[PDB]
Amino acid sequence: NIINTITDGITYANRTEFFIRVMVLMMMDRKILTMEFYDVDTSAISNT
Amino acid sequence: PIYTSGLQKMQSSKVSMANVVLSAGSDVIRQAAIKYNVVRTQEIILFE
Repeated sequence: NIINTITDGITYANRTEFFIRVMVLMMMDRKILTMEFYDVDTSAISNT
Repeated sequence: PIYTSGLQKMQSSKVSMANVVLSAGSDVIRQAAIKYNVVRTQEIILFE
């Protein structure tokens, strides 16, 4: 129910309205990422 | 019914008694029955 369709199934209209919802979400959702950190050694670590 | 070799028993305009009769048997009135299967190809509305 954003796009009426003459069928009782899982037709394309599902994919379409799914697009619509996530699109209007990403229109909104202004977020800023902030975070703290640990501090570890670097000589006692295998990967560089 | 024709005669023995005469023309026809409906031309002489003279009645006869002993001509020949068809007969059927017990059950010659079996009503008949047919049946059909229907399935349609293209609906009226359609297409996701």
